[PDB]
Amino acid sequence: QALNRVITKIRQVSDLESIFSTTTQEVRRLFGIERVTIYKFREDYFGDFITESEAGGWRKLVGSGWEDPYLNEHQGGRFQQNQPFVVDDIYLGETIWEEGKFNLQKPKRPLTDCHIEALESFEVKSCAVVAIFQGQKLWGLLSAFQNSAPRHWDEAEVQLLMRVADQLGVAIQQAEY
Ligand SMILES: C=CC1=C(C)/C(=C/C2=NC(=C\c3[nH]c(/C=C4\NC(=O)C(C)=C4CC)c(C)c3CCC(=O)O)/C(CCC(=O)O)=C2C)NC1=O
Repeated sequence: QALNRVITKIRQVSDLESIFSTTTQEVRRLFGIERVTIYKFREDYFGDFITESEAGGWRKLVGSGWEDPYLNEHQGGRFQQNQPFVVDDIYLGETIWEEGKFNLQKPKRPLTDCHIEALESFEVKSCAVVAIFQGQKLWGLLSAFQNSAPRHWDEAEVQLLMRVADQLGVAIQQAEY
């Protein structure tokens, strides 16, 4: 039902920029969180923030880039396999995702300190990040951020985010057509 609302809003506009803005706004409102971003990969899997919806008086990320050396060296990393990156608390680590769900038997995996520092540089304290695919080409990332506090991500939220990213990818594909 939440997904149907998002898809309805996405298809009630025509151009890709309106689709991006509506998408980030609707995801941010639905999750009641502080930032949702659409991030576009460059050819080297560095990338730039294209659209954002923020709430709570945070710095704007649109216009800025994040040049992640790991994503560059691994050409998009786990996102080439459409695995999400789910971190309730950037200081405690990621929730293990296996067979399309959380592995509740595994402890959280701490992040590398320079990754944590990059996230701090973007004012992030919690992140759920999923791939945007244009066809089978990895195009970018859809990120849900909490800035003021950790936030618990459940698997239904990550699945929703992935379905929204599917819709974004379809919109990008149709715009490129
Ligand atoms: C909105 C877009 C967005 C980006 C770009 C982003 C960055 C990311 N960097 C990652 C990994 C990632 N990143 C780094 C390290 C760094 N990263 C740096 O920027 C710097 C300076 C370092 C120090 C070398 C490392 C070592 C990893 C591997 C996993 C980890 O150690 O946490 C990951 C996990 C991907 C994976 O594990 O395969 C993401 C999602 N998160 C987002 O939401």
